Amino acid sequence: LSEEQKQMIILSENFQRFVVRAGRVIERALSENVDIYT
Amino acid sequence: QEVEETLKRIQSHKGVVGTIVVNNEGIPVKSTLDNTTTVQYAGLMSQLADKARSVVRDLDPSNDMTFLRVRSKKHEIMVAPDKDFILIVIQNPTD
Repeated sequence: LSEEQKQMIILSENFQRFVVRAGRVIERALSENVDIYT
Repeated sequence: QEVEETLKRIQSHKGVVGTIVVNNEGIPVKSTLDNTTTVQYAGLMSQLADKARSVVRDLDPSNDMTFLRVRSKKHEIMVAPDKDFILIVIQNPTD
């Protein structure tokens, strides 16, 4: 909710490593939907 | 960092329009959209992700949804939900 808090999370190891998971999962979908070689 | 350098690596994928992060509660954390809008998506998508995850759970309790994506005429929304956070990305397909 609050401001300073969003910050605390953004710099956690909960989030730092979740963002990298989802990240990888997605980055496939992303390039199926789109021809990156064109 | 990898977080800021990844969250941005997505935002610039060919065809990406927006990107948002939420939590179990449906509260936007970081998000590349005007905030009044970023509210919409979080609320709805979180609901959608719940139902879906729940549907997946009722078809089978030993299963958990990993990834969901709804395609419209205009674009595709995806949503990777991961316990406490969920990443929404709107993309513009080609198709």
